[PDB]
Amino acid sequence: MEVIELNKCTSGQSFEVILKPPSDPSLEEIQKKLEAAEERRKYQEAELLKHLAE
Amino acid sequence: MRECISIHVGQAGVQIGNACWELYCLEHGIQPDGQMPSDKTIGGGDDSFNTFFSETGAGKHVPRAVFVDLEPTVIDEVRTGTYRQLFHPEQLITGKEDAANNYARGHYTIGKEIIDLVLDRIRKLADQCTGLQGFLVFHSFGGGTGSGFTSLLMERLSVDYGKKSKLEFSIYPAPQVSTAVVEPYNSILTTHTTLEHSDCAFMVDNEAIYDICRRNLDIERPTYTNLNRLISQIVSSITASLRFDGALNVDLTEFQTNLVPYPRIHFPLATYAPVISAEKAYHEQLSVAEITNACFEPANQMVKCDPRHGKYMACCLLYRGDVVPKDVNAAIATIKTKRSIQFVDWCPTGFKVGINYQPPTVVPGGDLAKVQRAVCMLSNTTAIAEAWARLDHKFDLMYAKRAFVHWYVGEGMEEGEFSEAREDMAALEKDYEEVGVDS
Amino acid sequence: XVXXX
Amino acid sequence: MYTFVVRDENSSVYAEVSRLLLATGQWKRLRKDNPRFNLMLGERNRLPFGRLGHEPGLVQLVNYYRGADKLCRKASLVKLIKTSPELSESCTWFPESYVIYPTNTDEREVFLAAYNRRREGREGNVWIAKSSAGAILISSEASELLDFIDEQGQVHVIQKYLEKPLLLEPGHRKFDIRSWVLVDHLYNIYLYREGVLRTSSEPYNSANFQDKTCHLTNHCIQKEYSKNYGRYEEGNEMFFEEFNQYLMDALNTTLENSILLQIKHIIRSCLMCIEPAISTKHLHYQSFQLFGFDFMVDEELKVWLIEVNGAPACAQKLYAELCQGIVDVAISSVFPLASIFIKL
Amino acid sequence: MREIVHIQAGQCGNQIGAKFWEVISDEHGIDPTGSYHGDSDLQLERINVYYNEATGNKYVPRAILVDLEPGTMDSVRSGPFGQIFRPDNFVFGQSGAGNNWAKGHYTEGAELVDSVLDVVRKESESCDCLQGFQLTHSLGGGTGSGMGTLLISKIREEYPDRIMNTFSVMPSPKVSDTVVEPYNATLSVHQLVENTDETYCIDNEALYDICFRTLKLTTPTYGDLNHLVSATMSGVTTCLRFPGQLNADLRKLAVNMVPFPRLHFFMPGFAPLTSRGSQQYRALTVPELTQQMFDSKNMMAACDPRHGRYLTVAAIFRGRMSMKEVDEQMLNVQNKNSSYFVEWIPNNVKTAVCDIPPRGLKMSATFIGNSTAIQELFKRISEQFTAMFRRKAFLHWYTGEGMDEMEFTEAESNMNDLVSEYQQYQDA
Ligand SMILES: Nc1nc2c(ncn2[C@@H]2O[C@H](COP(=O)(O)OP(=O)(O)OP(=O)(O)O)[C@@H](O)[C@H]2O)c(=O)[nH]1
Ligand SMILES: Nc1ncnc2c1ncn2[C@@H]1O[C@H](COP(=O)(O)OP(=O)(O)CP(=O)(O)O)[C@@H](O)[C@H]1O
Ligand SMILES: Nc1nc2c(ncn2[C@@H]2O[C@H](COP(=O)(O)OP(=O)(O)O)[C@@H](O)[C@H]2O)c(=O)[nH]1
Ligand SMILES: [Ca+2]
Ligand SMILES: [Mg+2]
Ligand SMILES: [Mg+2]
Ligand SMILES: [Mg+2]
Repeated sequence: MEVIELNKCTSGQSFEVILKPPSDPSLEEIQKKLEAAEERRKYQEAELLKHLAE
Repeated sequence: MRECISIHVGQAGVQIGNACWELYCLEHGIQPDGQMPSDKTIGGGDDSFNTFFSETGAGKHVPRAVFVDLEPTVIDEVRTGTYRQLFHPEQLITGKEDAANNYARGHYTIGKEIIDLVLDRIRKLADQCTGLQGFLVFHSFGGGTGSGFTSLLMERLSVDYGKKSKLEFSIYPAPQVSTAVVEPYNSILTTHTTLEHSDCAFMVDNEAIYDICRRNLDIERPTYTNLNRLISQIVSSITASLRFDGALNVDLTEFQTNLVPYPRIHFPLATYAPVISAEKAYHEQLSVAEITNACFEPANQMVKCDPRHGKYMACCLLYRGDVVPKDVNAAIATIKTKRSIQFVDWCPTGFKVGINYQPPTVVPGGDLAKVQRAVCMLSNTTAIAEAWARLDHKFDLMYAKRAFVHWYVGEGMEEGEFSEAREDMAALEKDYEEVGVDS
Repeated sequence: XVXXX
Repeated sequence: MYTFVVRDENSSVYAEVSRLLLATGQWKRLRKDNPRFNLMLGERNRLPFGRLGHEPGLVQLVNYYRGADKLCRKASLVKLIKTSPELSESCTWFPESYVIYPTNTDEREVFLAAYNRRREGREGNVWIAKSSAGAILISSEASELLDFIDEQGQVHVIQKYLEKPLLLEPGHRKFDIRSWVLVDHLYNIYLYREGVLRTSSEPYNSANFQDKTCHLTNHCIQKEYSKNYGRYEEGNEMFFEEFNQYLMDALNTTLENSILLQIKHIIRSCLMCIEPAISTKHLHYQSFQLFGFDFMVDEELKVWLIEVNGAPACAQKLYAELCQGIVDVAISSVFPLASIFIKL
Repeated sequence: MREIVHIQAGQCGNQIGAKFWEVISDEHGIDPTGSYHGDSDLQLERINVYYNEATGNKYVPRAILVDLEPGTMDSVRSGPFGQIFRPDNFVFGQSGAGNNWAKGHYTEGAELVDSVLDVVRKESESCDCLQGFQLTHSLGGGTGSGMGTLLISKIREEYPDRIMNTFSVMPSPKVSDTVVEPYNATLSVHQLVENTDETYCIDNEALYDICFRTLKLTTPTYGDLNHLVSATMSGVTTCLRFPGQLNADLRKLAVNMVPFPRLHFFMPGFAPLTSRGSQQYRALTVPELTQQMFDSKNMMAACDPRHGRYLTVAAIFRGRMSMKEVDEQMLNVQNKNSSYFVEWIPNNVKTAVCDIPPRGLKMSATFIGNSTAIQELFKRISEQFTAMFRRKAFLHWYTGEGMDEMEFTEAESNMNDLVSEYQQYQDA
């Protein structure tokens, strides 16, 4: 068992303890989707108001 | 000194935010006025608590925090909160029409209309940072705002602050206190969208903290206030290294370094002890070796799973209060024997330890007893994958019949995005599987 | 069937 | 009232337990995929333990111990018996074994060192081949079956054949003992008082080795590959009462002292070893499980452990008594309504 | 999602509408003149949901009273809380609808509909954030049924993103002897499947059977029937009217209760069942509230929930009680009668607990179930309908107002689809 990297201070200390070793989308691109939903939604509302016009 | 901006989203985020900054103030000795007698670096400083607080000429210490909610009721309570002088109006952002537990409504519909106001209010804090190191995002999986708007915000921050770090505190849904049937939908949806934009995420199953509150605090019907003050004690243990002077987890980069080998597998299981009832006048003082052992008892985990049948990739021990390394290393020597701890064959089978001499503070008049020593273990075990499995089964049950789907489509979202997010999760369970089981 | 406020 | 489900219908034992549960008028059966259950007679394989104990206000129990496969699968058991300090590599009651992966953590072959340690040997040596499927060959020269292992894709393990087994008379017959063990949610190790001898039908001769059926004592081989059955005992199932009497009038001893002490010992040793790995004492769900231990006794009346059956079948005679017994100890202890076992 | 606009159409609509306002006014401590005189402050927290504020801080209901004859509204205006309502929000004609859906929806009602929508618009502009509308009406008459559905269709056109909620009284021969009511009801259902998000199916067959069998009233009156409706309406909207966590607004309720857009016809239940004469000295135990609220005797829809499966359930408990014990008994029903809940909607039962109890009771429980057994109700109407329509009986009343047989066939056809759709998911 091995202690490593004993870092000390007034507010605390730390160390490591081993027991065995081993063995993106664009800004505009986002907005293109936000508006692709605003349209899909505005369409479905147009069809309703169209259905209601009948 | 590197600053940290905390972003509190939705009902869960804002209410937990209060439990945290309330606890922060008690630990850093800041008053409800934002005044700090202990502090002498008036106006500005290079102290370690300045990473979470900015300073004003009047001597007020102001949380580096932003609060957002499409509903005004919750954030309104902060404005008239016991801690109201701390925050200034520009920090508290409120809409009027919430997301009705609909991810699509929070991401697409209501989200588009406020994303540029929030980023504006975040930018006003980023321009008060000499060397911003990143963000701490608080939200729920089940909520409309918490799931929907969060995923939107995380996408933007990966653009506006591409090289800065982003960490997550997320509330996993539990029927025992959930208020919607479609929370499993909102959960898978927000995870899929957020996954590449989150460096490290700490999941908290309401179920776990609920039972912990029942079992260890003798509370019959735990309120959110009960659930939150417990969470804050956890969160405090995670962030204390950023707020106080230490050498372990000193900046956000170190979290990814220590806990996250595989970027996608960035959900460390948190375990915490001791949780002691305050109504118990006399409570047995649990020794170091006793609370260190409790870190491996599932009843104390933030998510109920079985680490014994998973493998580890990392494991941190964050002690607070009266603890010396001799008692620690002793207890570590013990546990390797009694307990089933298998690490991956490509990691050292060891532990990173840290101690913070200031002990765990508790809110006066709370349900938690002050203890002299406490520990919070952050173990990146594959057993947490059990939580994804739970969540995914509930998803497939409802989606096979397209139940409630029309609510999402009606917001302009596509029924294909459901399939897109679910098949992404099906890969995560596979990744967890390839890492931690015998073939 | 007879049924008055 | 109680609720339970079933997800393994090809199980002989729990088809009976399911029958007895419904007979109490306090256990309602749910559809196999209903989550709001109290008990689960889960599937042999792929049992989803990850979904148990997350239903509010429901105490959940299951008839399998997660992680128990480490003791029941062939290659895992061996790895367990040598890697676990509680059971030294120098184990008195377990035959010498080494794990074997084909050409396709190969222990292949510190095993061979043992063979040439018997090239100096006048102690004859013969090692088996058994593995996953029910479809096994045996011979002295190693290289013969090492090809037989490299042939098939499964993983295998090799272990010394016991060349001097206890031989039942009349008949000069080989046999093995099957003991049934029940472990409850408290991990009390219970042993079913009734056992069975899977006896061989013909005399045991070390002359021929190929498909000789006097070597193997499986119910499937003895019925299908022999005009020999029921001559001495019906079903080739000699129960303990007869085996007891024989051993006295023959060797002047008892089943209790000569064999059962050694049996009861291996049981404790195996389950206590894996105890901390699988125990549900502090879990959000509870487990219990029936096991079937296969033992071989030699001419020096020393008992050996062959394998541990995770999904054991019972003798037709003992179903009514055992399956009844399982309900008393494993299920009703957790779900009370309104001895035939031996605690270890 | 804050203000709700209430509307009540026709005789039945205005009677139950008035009684509903009578009740919640008392619960929120509002007197007939509109001043507040109540103890707790929980009463005024979400008062803005159903009421407006005026000078002298008087509280005026956000209610629009509609009818095609002045009868009921003159009675309401001289009713108990008559002077509470905004005088301008009384919108009535004189011709009447004669229990004719056509008169209400196409001729007599079309002549009045625009004037009503003017009052709707005025109230909707006073809103800081409008959730939607709740309508109260019967489906058996002409005004509430015909004109009511017309207003919905018209309101959906001006407010398509708002939520449309309805308390719809279903007809029954046990209460009315008017032969054409099945025609009116079938025509209305067609409208409701298309243009409402939430519909509480208040069945007069149930209300009568409850009054006669359980409450032992040999000659049930409309006041007796309405006491039940009033109690139900109070309970169902409790989660909306006081501070709560679950189903706190109409949209959230809809998202939790409606797995499919057309299947939004809820089955209301209530406990303890009470008559205006009943004493109710002994408050019920939490287990008793639970066993009854799921009992068919307490259902306001006259359907046997054991004949179908619950898609979703909302349960509201009122009064000071062990919130601990509430969860156990609620979890008990689910685990006892787990077969009657669909497996493909996990945790479909949600519960809320308000501290303020209803008037006259210490302990009360309200039920809102989206059961597939609701089809029995639509099946009942469908049979009464076809019995007449196969012989084209009484159609001249409708064709005389401009309608055509085809429009009946389509309404019949669409409601037959609804029944089948409710059956599709019952076997899932
Ligand atoms: N631990 C904890 N969980 C909470 C809290 N508030 C809500 N939750 C959980 O969060 C989920 C619901 O998400 P919310 O945060 O309430 O919803 P939201 O983010 O405000 O989004 P909306 O749909 O617009 O209301 C449920 O599963 C709750 O159990 C809280 O204060 N503490
Ligand atoms: N070292 C050894 N000495 C003597 N016999 C041995 C042996 N190793 C294996 N055997 C033989 O293996 C035979 C069959 O045992 P097996 O391992 O097939 O158990 P089983 O058939 O009851 C369950 P399964 O085959 O489904 O795994 C035994 O009868 C035994 O004779
Ligand atoms: N519960 C109840 N039902 C009513 C009341 N008045 C009428 N109804 C029912 O409503 C139907 C008649 O519709 P009604 O409202 O009178 O006609 P409208 O004025 O054109 O809307 C019948 O089936 C009645 O049973 C009432 O006060 N209470
Ligand atoms: Ca300072
Ligand atoms: Mg909210
Ligand atoms: Mg009339
Ligand atoms: Mg006219």
